[PDB]
Amino acid sequence: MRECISVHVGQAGVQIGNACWELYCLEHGIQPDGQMPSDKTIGGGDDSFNTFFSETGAGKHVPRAVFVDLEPTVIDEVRTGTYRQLFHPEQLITGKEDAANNYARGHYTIGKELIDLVLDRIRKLADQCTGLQGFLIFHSFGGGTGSGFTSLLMERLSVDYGKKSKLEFSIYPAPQVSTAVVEPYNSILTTHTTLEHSDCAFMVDNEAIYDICRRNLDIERPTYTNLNRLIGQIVSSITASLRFDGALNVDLTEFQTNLVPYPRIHFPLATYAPVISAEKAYHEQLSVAEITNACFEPANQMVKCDPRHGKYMACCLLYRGDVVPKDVNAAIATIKTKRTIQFVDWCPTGFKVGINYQPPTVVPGGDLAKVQRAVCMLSNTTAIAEAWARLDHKFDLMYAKRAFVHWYVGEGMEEGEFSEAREDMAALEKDYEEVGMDSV
Amino acid sequence: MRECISVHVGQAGVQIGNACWELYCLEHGIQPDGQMPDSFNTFFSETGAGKHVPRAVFVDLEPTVIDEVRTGTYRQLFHPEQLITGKEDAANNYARGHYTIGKELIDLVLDRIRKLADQCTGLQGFLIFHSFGGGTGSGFTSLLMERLSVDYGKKSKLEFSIYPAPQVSTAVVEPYNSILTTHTTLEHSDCAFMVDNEAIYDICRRNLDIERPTYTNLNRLIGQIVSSITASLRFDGALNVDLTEFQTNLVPYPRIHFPLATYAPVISAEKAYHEQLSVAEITNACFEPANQMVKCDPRHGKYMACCLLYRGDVVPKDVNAAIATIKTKRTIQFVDWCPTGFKVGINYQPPTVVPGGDLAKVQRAVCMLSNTTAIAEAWARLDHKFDLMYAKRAFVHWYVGEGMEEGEFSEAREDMAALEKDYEEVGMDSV
Amino acid sequence: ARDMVNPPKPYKEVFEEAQAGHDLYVVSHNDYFVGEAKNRKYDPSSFHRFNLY
Amino acid sequence: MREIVHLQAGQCGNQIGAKFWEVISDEHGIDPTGTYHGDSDLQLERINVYYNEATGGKYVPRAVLVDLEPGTMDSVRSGPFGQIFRPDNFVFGQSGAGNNWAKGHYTEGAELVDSVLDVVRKEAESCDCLQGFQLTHSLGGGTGSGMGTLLISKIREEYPDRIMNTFSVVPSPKVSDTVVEPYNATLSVHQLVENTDETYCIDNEALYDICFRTLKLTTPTYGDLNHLVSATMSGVTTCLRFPGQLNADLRKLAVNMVPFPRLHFFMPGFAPLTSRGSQQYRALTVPELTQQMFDAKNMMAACDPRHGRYLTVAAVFRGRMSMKEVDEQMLNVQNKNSSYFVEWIPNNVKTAVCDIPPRGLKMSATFIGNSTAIQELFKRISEQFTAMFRRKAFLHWYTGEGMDEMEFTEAESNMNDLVSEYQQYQDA
Amino acid sequence: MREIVHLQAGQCGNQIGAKFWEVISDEHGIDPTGTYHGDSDLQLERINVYYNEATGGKYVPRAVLVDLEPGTMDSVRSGPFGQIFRPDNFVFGQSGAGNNWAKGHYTEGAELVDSVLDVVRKEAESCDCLQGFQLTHSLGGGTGSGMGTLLISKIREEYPDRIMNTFSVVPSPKVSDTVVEPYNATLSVHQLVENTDETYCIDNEALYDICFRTLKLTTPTYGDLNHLVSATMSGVTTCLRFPGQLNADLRKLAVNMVPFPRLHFFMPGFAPLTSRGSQQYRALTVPELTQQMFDAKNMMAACDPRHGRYLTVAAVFRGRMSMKEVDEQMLNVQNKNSSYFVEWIPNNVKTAVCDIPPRGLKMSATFIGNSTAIQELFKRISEQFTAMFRRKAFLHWYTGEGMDEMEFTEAESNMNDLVSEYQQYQDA
Ligand SMILES: Nc1nc2c(ncn2[C@@H]2O[C@H](COP(=O)(O)OP(=O)(O)OP(=O)(O)O)[C@@H](O)[C@H]2O)c(=O)[nH]1
Ligand SMILES: Nc1nc2c(ncn2[C@@H]2O[C@H](COP(=O)(O)OP(=O)(O)OP(=O)(O)O)[C@@H](O)[C@H]2O)c(=O)[nH]1
Ligand SMILES: Nc1nc2c(ncn2[C@@H]2O[C@H](COP(=O)(O)OP(=O)(O)O)[C@@H](O)[C@H]2O)c(=O)[nH]1
Ligand SMILES: Nc1nc2c(ncn2[C@@H]2O[C@H](COP(=O)(O)OP(=O)(O)O)[C@@H](O)[C@H]2O)c(=O)[nH]1
Ligand SMILES: [Mg+2]
Ligand SMILES: [Mg+2]
Repeated sequence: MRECISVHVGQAGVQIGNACWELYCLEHGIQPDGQMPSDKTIGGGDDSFNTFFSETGAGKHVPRAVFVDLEPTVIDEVRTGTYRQLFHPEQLITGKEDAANNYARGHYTIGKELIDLVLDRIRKLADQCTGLQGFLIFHSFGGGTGSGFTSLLMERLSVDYGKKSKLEFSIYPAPQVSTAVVEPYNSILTTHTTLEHSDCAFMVDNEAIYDICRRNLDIERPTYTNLNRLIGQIVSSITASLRFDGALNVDLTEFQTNLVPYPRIHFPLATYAPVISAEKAYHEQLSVAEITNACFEPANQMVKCDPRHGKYMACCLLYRGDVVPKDVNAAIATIKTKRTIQFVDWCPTGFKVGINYQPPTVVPGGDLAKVQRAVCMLSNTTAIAEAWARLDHKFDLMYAKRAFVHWYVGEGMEEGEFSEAREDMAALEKDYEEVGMDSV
Repeated sequence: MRECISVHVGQAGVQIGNACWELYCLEHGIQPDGQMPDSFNTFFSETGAGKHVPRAVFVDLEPTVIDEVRTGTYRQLFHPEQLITGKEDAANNYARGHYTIGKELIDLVLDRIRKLADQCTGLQGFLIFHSFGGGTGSGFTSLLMERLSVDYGKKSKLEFSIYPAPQVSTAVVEPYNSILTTHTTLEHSDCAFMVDNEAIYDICRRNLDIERPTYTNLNRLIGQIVSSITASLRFDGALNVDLTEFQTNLVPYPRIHFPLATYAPVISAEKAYHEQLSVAEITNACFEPANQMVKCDPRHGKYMACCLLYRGDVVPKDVNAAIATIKTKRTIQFVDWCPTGFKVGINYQPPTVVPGGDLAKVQRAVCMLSNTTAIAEAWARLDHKFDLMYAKRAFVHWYVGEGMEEGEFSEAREDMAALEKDYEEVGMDSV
Repeated sequence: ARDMVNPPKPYKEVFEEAQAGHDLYVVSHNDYFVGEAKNRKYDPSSFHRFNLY
Repeated sequence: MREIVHLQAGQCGNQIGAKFWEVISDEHGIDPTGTYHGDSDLQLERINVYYNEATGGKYVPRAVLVDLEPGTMDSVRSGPFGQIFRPDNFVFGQSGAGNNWAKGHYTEGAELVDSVLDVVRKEAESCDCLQGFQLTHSLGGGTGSGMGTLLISKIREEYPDRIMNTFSVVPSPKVSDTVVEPYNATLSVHQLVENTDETYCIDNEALYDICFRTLKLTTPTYGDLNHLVSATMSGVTTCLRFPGQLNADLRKLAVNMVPFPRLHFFMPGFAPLTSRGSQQYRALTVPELTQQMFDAKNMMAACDPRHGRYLTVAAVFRGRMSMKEVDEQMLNVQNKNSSYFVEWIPNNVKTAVCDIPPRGLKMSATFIGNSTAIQELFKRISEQFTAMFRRKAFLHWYTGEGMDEMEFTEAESNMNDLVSEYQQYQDA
Repeated sequence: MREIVHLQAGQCGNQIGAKFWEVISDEHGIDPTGTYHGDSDLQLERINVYYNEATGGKYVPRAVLVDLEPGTMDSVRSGPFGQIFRPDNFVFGQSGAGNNWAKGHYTEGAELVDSVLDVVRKEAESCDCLQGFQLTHSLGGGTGSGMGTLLISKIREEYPDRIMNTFSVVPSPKVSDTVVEPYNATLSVHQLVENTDETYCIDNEALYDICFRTLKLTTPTYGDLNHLVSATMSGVTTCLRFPGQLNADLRKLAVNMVPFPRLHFFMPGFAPLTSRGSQQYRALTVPELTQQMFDAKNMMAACDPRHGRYLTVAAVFRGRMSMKEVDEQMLNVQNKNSSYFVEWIPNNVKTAVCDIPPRGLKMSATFIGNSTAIQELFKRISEQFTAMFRRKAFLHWYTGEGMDEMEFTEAESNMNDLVSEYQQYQDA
């Protein structure tokens, strides 16, 4: 039971999506080719793999993911890499062009030719499975394939399935620096259609995951493949209450009342607490009374703004490992007495724990040392309004001459979105704080 | 439980702790990989695996002195984030030090203060170490304690110095430093820093017979004083001394918080075992001007109060015999309105001696702690050295070029002259 | 020679000649590598790379 | 499936277009007979970008060699890698033409153009996913930049969004190799700016000074500068044939690059080039190579960057790197250089990091900048028409075929329409 | 970290610059191929102060040479240790300055002082954090003093708070070297007082008389003199590279030394320098350094410190040693002279220590001092300028270049400014 769909669309999330499927196959006995390695072959007693995988009778296990992107290059190394012996080769849809950052090159001109194929697979997977729980869509916010092309594939399941959950795992646009030049303009494209459907997100950027690599990790000047593993870990902690049972486990339908107060504030943080090497884990003990605070450190949270100007609204300390529940309320009552962690005045409910009994999952080929404890922190905070304050303002200083619009109007897109979405983006930033200080 | 947290600041103060944390580590059975090859919990955190880590934060702006700690033989002891290094020198300039250079390192050095002390159960002090000459030994610690007075309040801070000798020193600009690390840190400070090291040089010539000491050889003896103060925290005695207890005892008035120290049974290895080091001998060996760790004349000052602290095999009827020896004896001047005089201290555990040192395995020991009515006299002519510089306003442009106002010195000097005259007010007799 | 923007070197020889500083480089400067950690020396019994810690 | 159809024209582009195929074939393991010799795997699996495949297990290019005078095409057939091509598309004629724009578009190039474009039609109508064109020409004569507009005009009449990628060598300031050069160069600006999307503009003068100063070459012949241009040829095509971590085709390298429909001209550049003497003395990193990308000397077209603000710098990286080092050290070049980038764009740069670099060093690079400062190239050539036009100098050839002075006056404004808009947008 | 960037200037600069990089290179164990072949461990971790790395484990010095006559440049490269600088850093002029800085900086060097910042600004932004600069010159010549007053001046605009440390050789009492020296040292003070944070003065007969009596050396050329200035060269800079009980880098001296910021000239010296024949007979102790360091034989200036009073004195005692012997030996020299130490600074005496000797001696020490009677160095230069400038004896060779008459009197009053401030602070 308790299964979920993991489509990996757009280049950023399909490459982090290449990084999750190492991690699941390591936890169980599933090899890349799906055969248990001639010993520790199950008779069939357990059903631990059913959240993310499925079984074909020969002994080979089959995953549940779909790799779609119109780019031909990036899917082509999972048909020839170390993981070609894993998927189903009808899941893999390739194509002819990239995004080229044009909204109609993912929603009106090129993405309209591929839509009967991609809808006929998410319903093909779901009829084999018993009782569904949510979606795991891996899309970033930049391009016309990351952000233009998830809005086409979010707007059709939510009229197909209706009341299913949505979860996402990718990179937020940094406020200061980026790579794609039309990215100030670009994210507001997905928010016209994917705010009444989206119930989950990612809050902050890959910029600050460089700096955890500097300090807590003992590495100097990392790549992008270190980004993919650390984002890949918190995937296996949110989805750990669906095949591994503990004290307090949450299915993915409960999060649309945990974390969404009003219909337009629906996003988490992500913070793995003991992200440290061997050379510091040997020196330091890491009990529960500090890995709760290590989540609430201004450094270790993934945020490129000040947390000290933020008031935490609905945190959710999802623990995991060898933990004992007296240590938790010894640690949370420690937290709400601390004056610097300011909260929301009209919600003393606030916290929401989750306890489980499997260790942190290492993967060989990395920095990590083994720790007995780890904890995720999905936390809806206040301060991120400052980050949406500059991103639509980043649209506003090329708004005079309307630079870069010559290809949107060139290929299949109108100007009509570019004012209505901005005031709707202005409607999103005002609504954290037009309710932020009312009942005084 | 009854712990402290030590922060070693400046090149004159980190180099204290390198020989101090030699001594605390060998005083337990701890190899610097952390593994032995419950009473020690006053200073160490313990992992699940069995690793010992001290309660230390090492802070300096010259990266050389911290780097020798990291690559030496104690690399396996510290968490290598406890060692906090700068990248440009403080350069004997608190206008550079606590205004410009320390203003960006101050976030890390406080975030380690909370995280080491978030673990601990209940504290009663801090251990801070510098001289009075360097810029980061004058200004940065003022920045490193005014935020500590605000963020902690009543919980004590204790300090220990090696002042460079006021008669012969290193820097020409050093009186510009030792006034403003006495002025600005006057209001915050509890039981604090000491007197100079030229008496340590002399006691390293007569009582310690070996000629030519180095800073390594003196720091053998400086760690001997401090551990005797924290001797009762790890091991029981028939009289036990808490460390908050030193606020109320040796401080007469709250602008006078510099009670001095010395250690009497210092003996070379040849002369150690011919003679008795009796209880009556060593107390009679504290109250002469020759045996002091203090290079001022005690004949000038009537003693306000003193603190005695015996280590080892001491029977307190001898202490009562030794206390009776000094008061009725005519030369020493216990002050007129204080008939109490003494704070006693005993402890069973013997004084530990580092191998390779010049000291001796003595059966008994005493660390004589006192406040004299001559402390203003060294404070008198120190401002005269400050008077002679600042008459023609010399060297001030290497401070007032950096963010600090031109007339800030004369605020401190007359404040210190408000300390000198009002110190002499208590010294007269009262009929 | 007309061609020095594409000098005639094989991939294995290029990699082996370019990884020329064995230990001197990281000591004498911050010799960055793409995704590599820092290895302080440690005793034989004390620090294993991954054990019960 | 990000395809490119190639051509050559003029004497200047024929050589560098021929010296295109020397550089690309060494990357991909091909032998001039057409046998794959490379030992690496990745040379083959995107070979159909530039190549058809020949029956019997053999490989063959995708280009059309044409120019009006037959010495050059007969010179390359005897060349180093001459025997690679297809012999049906050499449209070479024994006849000539005297660098006159008039006859080459109305009489003498009108007989030729159907045979010219029926083989650009051949290689395209049997294609999977066509995406672009590549025509190597040069700005001066009546055959090079005359015929550059001939081989682009009838194309856009059918291809809706295909992105042409030409490469043009500009007139140098100090010297001249044609008297009638402004009188023919501005004649193609009437059509090229309407239609071209990439023109990698090249000065001949700046090509010598890189050889004099960095390379310390006293004598750069023509075997050098083609091999210097040829790097930025196959440096932009890294994310068209190879894996990489930040991939973009010629369209994404136009939606990022092109802001307004007429300011679209690219400046080449190759980073890890150094003389033989001081090569050991130099150690390269991602911080060190980013100097040679952003150096004032490593630009193949001579202009002054300190007299203009960059619109969109796009440097493609190739090799094995750290990608914080890519992004943290392509902001440090933007923070420290503040006033020389446009204030109305918040991020002025874009990287592209590949997974297999072109051969010659471990850590190669190629830097492509779209400045504003190339208006001083535009000021001199547009001046050289009008201050030579106050006497009605050379019209008695071109008016034999109907090139009236009503044309040559208004096309000069279409050069100065470009000058007025950089001044419109330098101060914005 | 605290890294320093080198410079050289003129004929004296390249000679004393090349011998210094024979000194500090062999301190670390670097052969002239540049690759570290030494056995010690304490030399590599702070070699980044003065050395970039050439790839291959070869160590390239952070240095740059300049002269206006290119023969004096290339004398260095053919020498013993000239094969280590990168050849891109050999900037130069082509025609000699002719002992005229009316030519050396106003007219001739102005095209070169524009371009030689590009090597300077690129070697000195390749550091994480910056501390200073160094340049070695003499105050009589034209090529390396007037350019030395222009190489300093452009630096102060763009590094306004970094401690430049420029080294000088001052013109002689009795045996002049050029006829025009009062037109030089009186005029190379106008752009050296105002914009240099650290300067040392060195006379050549003081360098001769130390080679006349204390050394008793028979026939030494300009070879060993270039070690003698190099002996106190890095004696200041050793506490940057190696650990010590009581460290003192540049900014610890610069705070301590200068009482008032218009007085930044200094008298260097060197302590354990013994004769070659009588080397074996002399035991070396810590007090025996001190008496040999404060007598007027080891002063490196031909203007007597016995006739004046010291302002501030430091000394660093390199090598493993005990430090009670530092203290009362510095007490000993402080009370041995009362008249020689000022009234209103009680302790006029500073110390420092390092733990590593020079490779070639057991335990060494150096000197620095700031004396009163160095105004007689300032007077004697200023006296010989009153003689020549009353009859305008040599003005017309410098006049027509662009330096008019008033610019020799403005630097003369500023020169008479400097002799004035010593006399008012002397009597106290
Ligand atoms: N973790 C990780 N992130 C990546 C990787 N490659 C790109 N990214 C992120 O992807 C962002 C690019 O914007 P996208 O939204 O992905 O653009 P896109 O939709 O893929 O557009 P196309 O590349 O044309 O398909 C960059 O800002 C990177 O942060 C990668 O390999 N790993
Ligand atoms: N016993 C002992 N005293 C020391 C040691 N190091 C320094 N001191 C004392 O400190 C004095 C000089 O220290 P400071 O003036 O603070 O110099 P610093 O520590 O480098 O401070 P900054 O220059 O500001 O960085 C010396 O005269 C010594 O008396 C040491 O290792 N042992
Ligand atoms: N790099 C290079 N440039 C050339 C070559 N041949 C001609 N040119 C350039 O072509 C310019 C003259 O314009 P041109 O191309 O001949 O016009 P065309 O007659 O129509 O081809 C001259 O300035 C030459 O620099 C060559 O083989 N290599
Ligand atoms: N220490 C030292 N000084 C030198 C040497 N050669 C020349 N000098 C000094 O250089 C001075 C002459 O100035 P010079 O450098 O020729 O001026 P320039 O012609 O402008 O470069 C003389 O006073 C010498 O003392 C040398 O080898 N060693
Ligand atoms: Mg993509
Ligand atoms: Mg210091």
